[PDB]
Amino acid sequence: MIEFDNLTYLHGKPQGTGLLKANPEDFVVVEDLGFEPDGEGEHILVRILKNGCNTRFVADALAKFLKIHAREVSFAGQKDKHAVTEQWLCARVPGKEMPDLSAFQLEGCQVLEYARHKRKLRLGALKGNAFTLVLREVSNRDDVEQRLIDICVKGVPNYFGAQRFGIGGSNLQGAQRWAQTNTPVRDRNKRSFWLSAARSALFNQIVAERLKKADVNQVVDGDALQLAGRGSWFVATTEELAELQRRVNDKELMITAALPGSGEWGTQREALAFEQAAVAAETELQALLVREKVEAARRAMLLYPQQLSWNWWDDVTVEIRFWLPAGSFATSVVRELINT
Repeated sequence: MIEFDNLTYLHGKPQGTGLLKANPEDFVVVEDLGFEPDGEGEHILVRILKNGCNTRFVADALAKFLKIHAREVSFAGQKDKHAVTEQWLCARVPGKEMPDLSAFQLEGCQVLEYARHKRKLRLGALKGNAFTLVLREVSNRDDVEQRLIDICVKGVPNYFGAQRFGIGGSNLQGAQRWAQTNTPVRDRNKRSFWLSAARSALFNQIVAERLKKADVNQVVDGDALQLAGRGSWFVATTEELAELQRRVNDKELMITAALPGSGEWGTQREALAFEQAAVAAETELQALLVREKVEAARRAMLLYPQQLSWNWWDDVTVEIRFWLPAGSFATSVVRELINT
């Protein structure tokens, strides 16, 4: 299987280096939920700002504070710990008059808002995130500048960031070992982290292979094209290629790569044959996803950062900002700018 650092580049491997997350303030993330609190219900939405903590370390703190089950504290996603991130949490609390979250104190954390909500926070159920990053000690300003310019137009591969595979890659390792046996996984949490790592590694490999073609953004018969900013996708056909290619070039449609799983992958004919061949050796991982009933899905191959702007503080320091949809990583953007 293609290792993360060997994943193909769209713009080619950078010709310079730089420091990422030298300090928490150098990496700012603001979650974009997409909806407002219901204002009522058995749950309590809590918007927080943390500096050096992980969504779990804060979800547990909010758990002990409310003296509730650490499992009743949901969230849309897990923001990096080595950064200043703002995100929403959600705790299922009895009809008892909402607690005093203003009292909830924690080093590096800070409550900003809270209100009653009907349901919990489904993981991945958000619109996107806003990032503000500072790259320090950039060795090749000219290279980064040109790459930033080229990305506004062409985008970058929508690879799953490394944190998707756990520290040291433990999540992918776990998935691989479990696939070599049939011992049921008791821990539902680990089950989720491993299944996710498995399907995410496969998606990355397919994208890495597709990027080896002369024209990566060329639509072929059987491709599964997804409407920009939506889940809906449909299959391309020979007679429609010309018209479909025009919409892909205009960024109205995104060519997708498969997220292997049970059921049909989505692509057909030529596109499907390509996707199957790209991960043909990963029979065990595929069998695991299928048996655990993880439905196959589609994911945009490319990623176009929205509102991409930047400013150079000096010849070796640049601040960059952009908005990414749910499931996309800032590291996938930085990967194409510098070598860290």
